[PDB]
Amino acid sequence: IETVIEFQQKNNRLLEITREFSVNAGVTTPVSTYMLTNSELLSLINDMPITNDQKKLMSNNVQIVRQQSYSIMSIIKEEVLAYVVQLPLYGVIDTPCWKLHTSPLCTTNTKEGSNICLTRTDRGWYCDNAGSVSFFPQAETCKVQSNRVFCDTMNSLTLPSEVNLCNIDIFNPKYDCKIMTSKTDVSSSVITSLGAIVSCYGKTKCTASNKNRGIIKTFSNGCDYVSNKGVDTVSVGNTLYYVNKQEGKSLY
Amino acid sequence: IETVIEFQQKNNRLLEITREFSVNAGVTTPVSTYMLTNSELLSLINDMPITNDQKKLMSNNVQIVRQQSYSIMSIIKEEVLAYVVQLPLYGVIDTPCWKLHTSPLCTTNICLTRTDRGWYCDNAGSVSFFPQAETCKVQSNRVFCDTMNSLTLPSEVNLCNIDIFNPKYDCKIMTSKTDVSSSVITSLGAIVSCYGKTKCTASNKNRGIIKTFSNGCDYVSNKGVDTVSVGNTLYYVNKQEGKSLY
Amino acid sequence: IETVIEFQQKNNRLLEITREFSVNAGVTTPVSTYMLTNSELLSLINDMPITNDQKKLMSNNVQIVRQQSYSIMSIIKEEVLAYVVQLPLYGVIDTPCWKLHTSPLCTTNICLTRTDRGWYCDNAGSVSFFPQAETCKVQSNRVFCDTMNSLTLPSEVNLCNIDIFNPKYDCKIMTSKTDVSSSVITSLGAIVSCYGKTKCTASNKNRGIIKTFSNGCDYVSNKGVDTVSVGNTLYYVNKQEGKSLY
Amino acid sequence: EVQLQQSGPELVKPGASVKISCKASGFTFTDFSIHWVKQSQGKSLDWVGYIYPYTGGNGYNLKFQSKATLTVDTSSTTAYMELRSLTSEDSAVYYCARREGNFVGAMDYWGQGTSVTVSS
Amino acid sequence: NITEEFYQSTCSAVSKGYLSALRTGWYTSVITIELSNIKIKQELDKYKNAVTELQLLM
Amino acid sequence: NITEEFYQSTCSAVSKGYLSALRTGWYTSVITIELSNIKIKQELDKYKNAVTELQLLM
Amino acid sequence: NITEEFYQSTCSAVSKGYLSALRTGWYTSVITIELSNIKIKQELDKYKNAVTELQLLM
Amino acid sequence: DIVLTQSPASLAVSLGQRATISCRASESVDNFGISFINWFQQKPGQPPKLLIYGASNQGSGVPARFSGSGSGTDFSLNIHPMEEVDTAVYFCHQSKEVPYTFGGGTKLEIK
Repeated sequence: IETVIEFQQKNNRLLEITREFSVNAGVTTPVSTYMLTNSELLSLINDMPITNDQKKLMSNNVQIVRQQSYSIMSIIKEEVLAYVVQLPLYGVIDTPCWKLHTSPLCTTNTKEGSNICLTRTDRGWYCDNAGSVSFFPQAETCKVQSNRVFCDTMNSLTLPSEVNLCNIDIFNPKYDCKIMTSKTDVSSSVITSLGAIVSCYGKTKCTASNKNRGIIKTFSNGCDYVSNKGVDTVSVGNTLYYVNKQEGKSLY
Repeated sequence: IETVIEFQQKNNRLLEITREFSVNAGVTTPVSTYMLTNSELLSLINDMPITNDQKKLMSNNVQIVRQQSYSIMSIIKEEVLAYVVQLPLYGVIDTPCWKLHTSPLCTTNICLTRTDRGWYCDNAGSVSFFPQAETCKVQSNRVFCDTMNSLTLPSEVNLCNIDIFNPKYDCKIMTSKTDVSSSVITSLGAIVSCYGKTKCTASNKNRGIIKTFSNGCDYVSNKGVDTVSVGNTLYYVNKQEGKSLY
Repeated sequence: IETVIEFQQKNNRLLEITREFSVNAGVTTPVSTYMLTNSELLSLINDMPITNDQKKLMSNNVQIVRQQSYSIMSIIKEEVLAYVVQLPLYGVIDTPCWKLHTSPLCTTNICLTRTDRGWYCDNAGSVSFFPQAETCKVQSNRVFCDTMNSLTLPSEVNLCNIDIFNPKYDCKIMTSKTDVSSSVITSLGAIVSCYGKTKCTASNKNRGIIKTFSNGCDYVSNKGVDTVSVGNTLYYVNKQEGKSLY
Repeated sequence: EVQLQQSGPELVKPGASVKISCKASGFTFTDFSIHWVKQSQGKSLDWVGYIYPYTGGNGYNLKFQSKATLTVDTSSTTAYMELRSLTSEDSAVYYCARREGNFVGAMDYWGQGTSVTVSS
Repeated sequence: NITEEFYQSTCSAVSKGYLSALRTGWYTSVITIELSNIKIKQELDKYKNAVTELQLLM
Repeated sequence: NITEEFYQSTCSAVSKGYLSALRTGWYTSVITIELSNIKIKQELDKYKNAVTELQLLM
Repeated sequence: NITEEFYQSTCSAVSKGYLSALRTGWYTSVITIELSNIKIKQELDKYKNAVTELQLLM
Repeated sequence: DIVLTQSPASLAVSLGQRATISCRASESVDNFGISFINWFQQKPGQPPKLLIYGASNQGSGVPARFSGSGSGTDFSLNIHPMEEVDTAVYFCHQSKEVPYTFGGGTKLEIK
């Protein structure tokens, strides 16, 4: 009775990894604090063939590093359990990244009634790698910690450095930006990291709304940015997009 | 020894969330019942700025509401574990949606395949299109998507079902130059495209082969057919009922 | 005191299925060994309507069969718990597959990256193409995909390997107007594209720099080359080995 | 409103690299593209090149690549045109254009026109 | 409720009869789960080690 | 077994030598696992709370 | 740190001000934890059943 | 290089009538359905000023007498009614892809 709970208490690290390998069926991501402690992860960070600021960087981000590393079971016996922990190795570090959010943009004019209302399909993460931009279209391969962006180049596309002209022009003659088109006006809001883009065209009525001051703005026929420190909700037609994270009551 | 079991039992609510925060490394989806119980979640829908009918709907679909809500640990200490539970906040509700499935369509010689299969939902007078598979969850007749990656297309997408090239919308297409035959398992049946010298038979488990497709694109219900054999590969229109275990 | 431990010990199976259903909110994947043991899975392989080759195949790759099979809860009660386990049923088996890896090919000014990288498998005389990296799981020489969201391309996709502008089947490409350098870590080697003024060196772990790339696209085998420096980036062609721990 | 000043007419000996300055006042300089257009003495509006001042990105018509070097000063909101190896065929007028793109309203308002007279 | 219409013109199948709920924002709740600590030492040391390993991720 | 051809005419490497298994349908099976019960009450109430949360979950 | 610009010419917001760490390769590590063995029978049978079920996965 | 042919060269239009100018592109300048043709007006000693953008729309502060029409490889600029102040050279500028090309331009002096 005491020895079974002693077996539980000495082997906390061993029963949890067998459970975590059963549930994920051999291949486990993200790696846990049972699969690898912080001291062992730090001593392994000091071991990798990388420069010193890379080691400091993975020491400051020991949560995102765990969220990018797999751990594949290799050999299990009655008294030994073995698994390869595939810790990430970053090739380049400390080069500027940026996340591109887009929104529908109708070329509204009442002179003729000819609107085409583009949208850019190349939203996602971009980083500088080797003098050329490495672009990540998936929203799951890149993880952010408050100034830092961590991606992977497994299936990442590699675009030239002249894709920044995609931010101010679609038909710029230096890169062909990914664009889908329409033929009638559409209206939706795209919440961003530090704000929200609101496109309001046609007969749609979109009103911004501060948390305390009520309606403070009425969007015209046009695409307008609005910060997450100036408004709190945006109503487009009947959809109430929430620009900020709505605070709620706590629990105990 | 009894105090240890009391610590395990009384602090189960804390030990389980510690476990799924160690395993998931600080960010956990979906929110478990150990993370946010039913009484606390149902008291947390009586507080949101949503409509009363939206409070009514999110009470009857708590499985998908928990499958879209995150839980990010913020302040961990020896006596207090704080985690922000990011519940979904639905903007629109009770509007028509439809799923789209596509199969190759060959003609006497180029084959076409509309490579925009996914979910469509009426959002604000336009259509929110969701091309991923994890963004949209489905309960009995309810479709719970999210608009973080949603594309916005007009209400003229319905013209991409009676004409491949309608002059009011540009349907996403995939061209091919040789004949291609396959089958696509839909929600309530299967689309079977049988072209070239390929032999395709639709068969019901209780009656053997019941029909043989010619060179064309045909539809199969899932209430009178269980398997469809195209060439040598055997698609299952309905889910095969197997054994029962204990 | 004893009955609590016997409740945990005689009933580990139901307890872990309850915990794994609570964490995943009613639908869990992959299917664990608590949800379906090896003996029960092996007795379940012999019952599905498949050929004798498929039953021999699926008994050697139970790790991948578990990684594609779901387990959706059906009814939960205080006495029994039932859950539908959705096992994979493979329509076609023992047909060729190949993974496509691609890198920017620059001629000098233009660069053409074939964006259609992913998995390909011969289905019924035409090749099913799987662009997503989560659908297909790879064992020792075996590929296990699913044709749920899979693009049924013709068999003439092999001619895209040797020609961008192949007239039998067009190849979808991404076009750049500026020299771009990169390196793609493939399965049994790595592609290295070194164009412009970028300085790319292929280096062996126990030799230092062993190759200097000119203006071009080259391939390094992982038997001799361990790292590749493109500008300042170090693409590890192999996987670097670290210190063992206890 | 949006206005584009340009440098005065220059009288330069052949073979000298000259600089044309175009000062932009009244809009956001990192949202448009200052195109350069050369009109000769009584002929059409021959295109020269483009500069997007968001990145300083330059491109040319492929008969002015060995002739013009188009630069920005985004802090002074000014475009510059460096003309190298000037001949009698470059005695012309040059215009800077604000050139809203992206389903365009292209070339809204223009500079006043720099007259470069190249002769001995 | 659910219907499914087949189109032979484009070889497609549209599954109709669905009603929407589109997520647009997040509603947060800082849930503080206290500890009912007890006055056996290996259990408390295990929990403290788990707490420390959770703390070092941030 | 596995080989990898390399074509520098398109800068693409093809890993050939694989054999297929393409999932087309689903084979469902109902597993009804029972409970061994004990006639101490904290564990039973814990399990019944888990059962109640699982029932209200659906 | 993070500055988010907005360009109304294409209706896109760009969140600049980040610093990269682009994964390029792997770093394997063979971690071998040994069983703290014990000479009660049901717990050992449970652990050996788990070990056997994980061995049959390969 | 999308060369554009603009016709006519010198246009004589009576005071108060309709004047049309054709611009035929050699390639399709349409991009996702809408054309990229801009019609400019340049008085002597003055910079060219935008009149028509997108081959249909009207510029900021342009009277309705100027109108764009056409699609594909054929476009038309229509001026009606005609005044004494609208004497200039007009240009049809293509905007699809590099290099951008200007038409030869029509000089309309009043008949």
